[PDB]
Amino acid sequence: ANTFLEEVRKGNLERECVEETCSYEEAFEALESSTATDVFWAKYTACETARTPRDKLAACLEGNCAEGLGTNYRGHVNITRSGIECQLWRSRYPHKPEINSTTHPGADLQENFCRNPDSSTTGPWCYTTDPTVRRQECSIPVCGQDQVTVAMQCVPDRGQQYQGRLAVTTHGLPCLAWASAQAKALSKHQDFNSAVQLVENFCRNPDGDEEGVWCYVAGKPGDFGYCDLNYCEEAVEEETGDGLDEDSDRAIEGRTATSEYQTFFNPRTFGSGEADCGLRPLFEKKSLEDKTERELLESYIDGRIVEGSDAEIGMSPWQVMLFRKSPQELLCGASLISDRWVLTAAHCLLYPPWDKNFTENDLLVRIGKHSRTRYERNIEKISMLEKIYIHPRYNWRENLDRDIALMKLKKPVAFSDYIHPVCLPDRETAASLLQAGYKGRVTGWGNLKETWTANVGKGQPSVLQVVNLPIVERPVCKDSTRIRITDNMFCAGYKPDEGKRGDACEGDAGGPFVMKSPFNNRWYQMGIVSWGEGCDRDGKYGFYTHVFRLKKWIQKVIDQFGE
Amino acid sequence: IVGGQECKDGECPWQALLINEENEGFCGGTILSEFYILTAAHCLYQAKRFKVRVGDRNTEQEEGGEAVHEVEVVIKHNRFTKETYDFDIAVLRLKTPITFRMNVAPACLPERDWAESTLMTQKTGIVSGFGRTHEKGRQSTRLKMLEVPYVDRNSCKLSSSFIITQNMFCAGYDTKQEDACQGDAGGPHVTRFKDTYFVTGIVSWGEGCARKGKYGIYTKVTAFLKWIDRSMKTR
Ligand SMILES: *[C@@H]1O[C@H](CO)[C@@H](O)[C@H](O)[C@H]1NC(C)=O
Ligand SMILES: *[C@@H]1O[C@H](CO)[C@@H](O)[C@H](O)[C@H]1NC(C)=O
Repeated sequence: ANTFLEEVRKGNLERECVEETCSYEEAFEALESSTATDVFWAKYTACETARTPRDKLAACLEGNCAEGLGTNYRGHVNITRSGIECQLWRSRYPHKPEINSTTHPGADLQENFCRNPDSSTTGPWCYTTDPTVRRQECSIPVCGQDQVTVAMQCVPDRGQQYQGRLAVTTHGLPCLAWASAQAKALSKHQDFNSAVQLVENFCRNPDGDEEGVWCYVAGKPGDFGYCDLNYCEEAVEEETGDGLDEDSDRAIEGRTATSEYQTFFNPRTFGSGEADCGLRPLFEKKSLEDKTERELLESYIDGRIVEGSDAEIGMSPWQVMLFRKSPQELLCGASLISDRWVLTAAHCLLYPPWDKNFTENDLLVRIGKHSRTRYERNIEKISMLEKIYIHPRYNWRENLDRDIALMKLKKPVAFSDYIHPVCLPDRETAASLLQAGYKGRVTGWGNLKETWTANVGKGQPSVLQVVNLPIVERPVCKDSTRIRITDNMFCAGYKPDEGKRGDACEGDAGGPFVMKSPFNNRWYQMGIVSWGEGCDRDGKYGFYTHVFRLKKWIQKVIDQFGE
Repeated sequence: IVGGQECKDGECPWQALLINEENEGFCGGTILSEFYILTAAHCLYQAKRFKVRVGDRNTEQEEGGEAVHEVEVVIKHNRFTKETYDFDIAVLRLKTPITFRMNVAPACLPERDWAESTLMTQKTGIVSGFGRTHEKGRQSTRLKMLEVPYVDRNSCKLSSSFIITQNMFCAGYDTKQEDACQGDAGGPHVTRFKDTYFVTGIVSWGEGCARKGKYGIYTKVTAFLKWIDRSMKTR
């Protein structure tokens, strides 16, 4: 070049770029690459107005600066203007982002760093970890100087012994008084624990209702709303028997059980269909050990290779599969306790701010079916809707927790051969299972996956993929998928091999994971499927909700017919 | 077949796909002769009607050599009890003659003394079948094979909450997720010796598929070689 001593020493980028000015071709030769030189020149351009002094240029080289829009920002900053930690950009929690990973990768988003997908005027932003704010703009300092481009309680036993006086719910609906005439009548209707109080419109729980703290709200007399509050997290596997006392040695497969069921509702308040759950009219009323898929636990010679290869008709008599007046599809998966009531999820009904195209005339039900086409009178029954009630722990700004709801049908309560509820007794035999290690199964049909993720190059299967996710310790759920787990939030899974489609997530919401017990003959349910991170995405743990916290409000639902 | 890779065309000829009423393999099959198929006797509790589609290489579609064969009668062990975990073996005499061709060649019995002195004394063993590609992953669309090593008796005993009888032996990995799984119901697991694969056994039960600390509970073929022959000549 200009100096002959330059060519005497072999090419080292320092001597051309720091000592003097390096052009495109000289920096290309010294760097032995074109894309690297282009990226270096872009980071160089980041300090076009900030090249002086040199530490400012070094700050541009490391980055951490986004003035103006910030879509080209590729730095390392977590702090927002408010100061809240940003949600993991790779993850999609705690809400549904309309900027999905398959539409706008233009942000170059990274889990630990802020980016700007929409090129916001204020700068790169992020969704807040906490549900207080929908999204917080990432306040990023300017290169070279310490200035920013844009200016900077748990409830005991789910309300059994709670004394909070909060009134506003998460969505915004005000609560009705617990002392109202309808609420006073419901006080006699629902057996309350003697050592609990209920006053005004506070989220109470006098009956041991493990739904968390919920308040009677306006509209339907008895409609329930949840005050916006945080809740703790617990673990179960760490305890051995305790007062359980069932056996001395260990045995996991090969157990038979026969017994009765203890109810939690007044028989006058629930009528027929109360003390018969957890069984099947065909398979379990005769109390006979049934075919291949349930044989996995009961067969002594078989614990890992059974593989019936099919899920014949009626294997899930207590699962619901919705239609809308839209082209035939399931909005939110659901399970059946009885023909009259369907336990749908609350996410689909009330996501948009306008709150429309989710109405009663749209939704239709069919239950206990291998495929969504075939139907007969004695298999299940269909009826119109009158009013749908939503969960006041959900909105477009909230964290989507406790996504469960119901639907008020017309024709009265009835059962069938392919219709039977599932029982939910206490933790005694659950501990027996935990210290005995028994296996279970989950059901569904596989359309909620289609609603939350899209399939390309392969049609959506109309048949449930009958593959099981066993019970795994809670931390495995916590680190496999990164959606926060509430107190009403269940977890399960297996030691996975990534890269393939979710094994039991092929299914719908509300898919009961039912699991055999040695003292009841009624296979136990532990989780109701909800919005899943690894479910709605590829090959990770599907989410459930704690059924132990979803088992007390059903009593008063049938009486509105008789009111 | 947790993990693993596809059987190359002809690599697993005795391996058969026991097609049930819906013609999807409810069990792993093993060609034995021109008229015989091998499966674990647990497969007898999972059947409405069933056939043997020998030569199948892909459950997605027919891709050559698929001949449908119908089981004449099952030779179930009379001492076969699920609780014993033992005699989980069902010889399937066929109505349709097995046509020895590409991907059709059985595995026959070696010397009982030599088999005991050599087969169960090997290092690793090869398992094949349209099995679950992972511990719970989807069933292998292609005919996928896998190799698993032998496990010491005491290791299997401590690794099992149940009995590890004089025959049953563990084979797999302590924590690595690779073994037979759902799809290898009676799925033929073999062992190479001078390119002649020898069926050293088939998983019966176990906690999960290649779980942590767990192994496939295989059946000692050398234990019942005399019974295997006597059931070859039975029915
Ligand atoms: C940002 O947060 C991540 C956690 O994902 C942490 O590892 C990283 O050090 C943080 N970086 C900055 C610049 O705050
Ligand atoms: C339902 O949503 C569609 C969008 O496809 C809209 O055009 C229609 O008006 C909606 N129905 C209403 C608002 O009643």
